[PDB]
Amino acid sequence: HNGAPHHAIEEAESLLQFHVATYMDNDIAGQPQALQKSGRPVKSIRARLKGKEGRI
Amino acid sequence: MSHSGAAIFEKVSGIIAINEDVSPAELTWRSTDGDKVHTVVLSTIDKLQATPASSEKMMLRLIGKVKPQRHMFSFNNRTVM
Amino acid sequence: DRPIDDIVKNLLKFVVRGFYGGSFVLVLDAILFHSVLAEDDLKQLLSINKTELGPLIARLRSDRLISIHKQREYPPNSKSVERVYYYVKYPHAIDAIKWKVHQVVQRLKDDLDKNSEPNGYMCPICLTKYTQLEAVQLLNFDRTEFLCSLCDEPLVEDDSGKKNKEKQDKLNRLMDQIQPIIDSLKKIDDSRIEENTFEIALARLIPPQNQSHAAYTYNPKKGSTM
Amino acid sequence: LKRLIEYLKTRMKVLHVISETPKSFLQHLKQLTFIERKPLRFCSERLSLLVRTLEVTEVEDFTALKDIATFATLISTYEEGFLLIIEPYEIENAAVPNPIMRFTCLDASIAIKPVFERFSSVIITSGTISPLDMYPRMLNFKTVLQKSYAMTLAKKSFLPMIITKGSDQVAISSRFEIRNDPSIVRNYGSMLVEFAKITPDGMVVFFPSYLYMESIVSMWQT
Amino acid sequence: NTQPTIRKDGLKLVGSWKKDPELRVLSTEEILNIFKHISVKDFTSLGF
Amino acid sequence: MFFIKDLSLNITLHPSFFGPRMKQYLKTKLLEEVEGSCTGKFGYILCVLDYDNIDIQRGRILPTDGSAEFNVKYRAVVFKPFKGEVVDGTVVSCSQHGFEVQVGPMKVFVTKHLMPQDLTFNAGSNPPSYQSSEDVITIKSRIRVKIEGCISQVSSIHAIGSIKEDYLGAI
Amino acid sequence: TINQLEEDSKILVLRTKKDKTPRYVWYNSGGNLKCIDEEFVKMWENVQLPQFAEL
Amino acid sequence: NKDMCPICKTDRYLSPDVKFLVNPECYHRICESCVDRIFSLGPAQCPYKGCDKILRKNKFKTQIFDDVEVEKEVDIRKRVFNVFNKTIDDFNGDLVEYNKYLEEVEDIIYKLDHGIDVAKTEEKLRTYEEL
Ligand SMILES: [Zn+2]
Ligand SMILES: [Zn+2]
Ligand SMILES: [Zn+2]
Repeated sequence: HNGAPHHAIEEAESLLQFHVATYMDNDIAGQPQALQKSGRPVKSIRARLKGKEGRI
Repeated sequence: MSHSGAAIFEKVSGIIAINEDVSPAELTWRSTDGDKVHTVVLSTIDKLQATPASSEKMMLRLIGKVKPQRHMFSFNNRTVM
Repeated sequence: DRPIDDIVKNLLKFVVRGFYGGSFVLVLDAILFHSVLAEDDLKQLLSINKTELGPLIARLRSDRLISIHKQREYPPNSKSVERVYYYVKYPHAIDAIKWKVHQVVQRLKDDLDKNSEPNGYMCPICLTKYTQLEAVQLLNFDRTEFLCSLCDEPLVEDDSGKKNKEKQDKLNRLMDQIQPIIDSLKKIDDSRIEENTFEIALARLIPPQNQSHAAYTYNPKKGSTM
Repeated sequence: LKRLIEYLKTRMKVLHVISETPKSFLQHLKQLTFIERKPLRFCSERLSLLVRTLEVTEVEDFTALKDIATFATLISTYEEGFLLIIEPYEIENAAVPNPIMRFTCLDASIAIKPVFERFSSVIITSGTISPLDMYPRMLNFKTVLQKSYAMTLAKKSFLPMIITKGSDQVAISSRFEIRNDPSIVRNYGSMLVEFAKITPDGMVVFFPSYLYMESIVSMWQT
Repeated sequence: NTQPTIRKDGLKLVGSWKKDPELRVLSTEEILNIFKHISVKDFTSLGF
Repeated sequence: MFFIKDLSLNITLHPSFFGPRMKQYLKTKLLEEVEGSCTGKFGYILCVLDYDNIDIQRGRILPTDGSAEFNVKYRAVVFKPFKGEVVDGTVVSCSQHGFEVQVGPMKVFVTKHLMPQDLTFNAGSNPPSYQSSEDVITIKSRIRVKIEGCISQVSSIHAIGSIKEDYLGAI
Repeated sequence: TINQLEEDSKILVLRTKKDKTPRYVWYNSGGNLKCIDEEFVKMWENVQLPQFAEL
Repeated sequence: NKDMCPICKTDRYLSPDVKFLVNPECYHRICESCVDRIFSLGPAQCPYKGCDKILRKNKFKTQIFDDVEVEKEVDIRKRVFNVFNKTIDDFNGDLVEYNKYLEEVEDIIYKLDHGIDVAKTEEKLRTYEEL
């Protein structure tokens, strides 16, 4: 709305895509993970679903 | 339309206009910023040199008659040129 | 030159003077005067800031008023910065203006439609809407007041519906002011509009300054099938 | 008269050619507005009487009004042998639609019947009326004698000739859709130049249409 | 039009056109518009 | 309005009524929760036809309760309102919001926004009612209402009526 | 002078956001700058237009 | 005006789907949209300035002749000739009596047109149609 260069728009949409992806799946190959304040990785949806102690 | 066009002369932008109704006809180049105005009298023109469509840089050369004078003109559009 | 070109220039000038601020008028008149312009040309002619032209170019691109061309050329110093050329696509601009004015008047007609119904009932403690259809089942046995399901509060009457004449007057005041647009599109639709591009706009350019960093000559490339 | 004119204006707005009888026009007129045949058959006389009794000095803005009275008297009095053609286009090449309404004579005998009944003997004579028996059928009258004389000559005074192909044996024609063909233009041009080179005093040249004439003269001049 | 070669870079998709190469980032709204332009039988054949 | 329809009901018969005459118990339980019951699917089910033979299927024992789920198929007269249908009625109650008119099993509300402006409410008179310059609307008075719209829940149907259309009102 | 010419719809002025100071002046070749009310300007900026092919 | 509906102000270029609808009573130019707007709730007064006669939504129709006064003439003709259905056979071939009857009915149609003596002519029409 307030105007930005295309570098800023691309960076903002990449940040939004990264936030959505790490909300859906933190464990992405070749991609940094989302980290908490305590230093542990963010327990995402896929981590809460896959593995032994998932929902299933 | 055909008689007037934006041009670059001596790496200086301007407008070429044809003062045809006056006798003799003149080619008046007018500076966009108002720095210098130059009129070419067409009674002492010897040769014209043009560039084809295959050339990337398109450029016009005017050679006068008596050391001959050389005027060296850049147009930014093919149809206008 | 072409009277239709003067007409569509009047279209663009009037719509930017009406529905846009003064700086938008400045940049649009700059593009209308000098047919092809780059970012340094705007910064030289208008003394405008990049952060100031940011929202302007963004709004004029979102409204499809200014077309952007991403051509880079080869200067003698070879510092080929990715200059963007701002020009106008006349059929795209008039189609965008026509679509915007048609959507504005259709949305106003829909607002008039949604104002045509009776008032309804509001609950101000919970700030909840209630239409006449859904307030039927919330009455008491005392048959006195509309009681809410949550707040159990005496409902109040909405002020909507009585503003039907106000919205009609808004339509009247929009329609006579947009009358030059309709009268001009009557002449436009009865005429033929040529599809211009960057190459077409290069035929009618006006020099913005003496020394332009961006070269206006088109450089063709092999392998581009955009 | 005003509601008759407005009915005609309503009948003008159409997108397809309507061909209809006067009886159907009168029936549709009566169904759409209460106008009978009998006042229409006296409309022109009433308009003439009204214009006379008013003593209006200038009648130019009434002039086209006379046409309506003429229409009001034509299509009302006759019911057989005439037609009404309503065309959304007067000319096909116009961008804007210009509708026209043509009340049309189809029976050529209805105008000439009072001549043959009022007069006892007529002598129809034309220089080039052929065939002779077409006219007693096309015009409802009988002839006591028909004959076309053969002119007697010591030498052949006139030389009728028919040209079917040009100089290069290419077939020539004057059909309207082939007026743009270069080859028949070549043949007509070479023919006319050669005859004009040989003709002593003066030519008369007859073309089938004026638009065809305009096209062929423009192509000859180019 | 010639179909460019599309490859993944992290969380985005980029495309390189055939040189007769121009590589550019494919925007997500372009892919959304392309998917909206896909007819019913096209993704029915694809199994969607 | 009134229709004759074919309906099916899933009745959860308790094991306590598993006697030799359980068909009579099932029929009584069917007519307990059908007569006068309101359903948004089929309108107000009022009465049940064809009492001599009612198609009762084989009842399903529930996997955790032991009760028998019977699928009883019956034929019944229903009153399902539709918007755009004009019905007569009698006013049962009135208020400054409007009046409730009873048509069949349904209390259709005509609101104060849906009568012509001549009708005005008064509470000083007994009963508090509506009066105009030509007619009055009181309790237990004949009137004709047009159903502008109806809302159907799982177990309740409420309709909104109007008298603004001409040739309506008291007969 | 620039202030009274601005309200006459004769020239266009570039003014700072901090204070109404005239800096650059262009010719107002178009119509009046206040032909459309502000609520209708908000109505125009709220609405959005579709892409190229849908029109 | 000729092109635009003066009530909703909509033009033909903007809204090509508007249609010519007119009140038979007071004869004001309006579109179908405004008819669906104001008279759908109920009867109301005419939205033009200076006109407040009551009019109904179902009475609305389209003007064939496209001129207001000619529509007035033809609708009074329809309103009168429904009961004024005498022909030459009803007068048993008397041409002069039928001509005077035509003159009288044209005179009363003209009087209902201009409204100069509308009261007694309307009363005469009611007493004639009662028979
Ligand atoms: Zn509340
Ligand atoms: Zn309207
Ligand atoms: Zn009126």
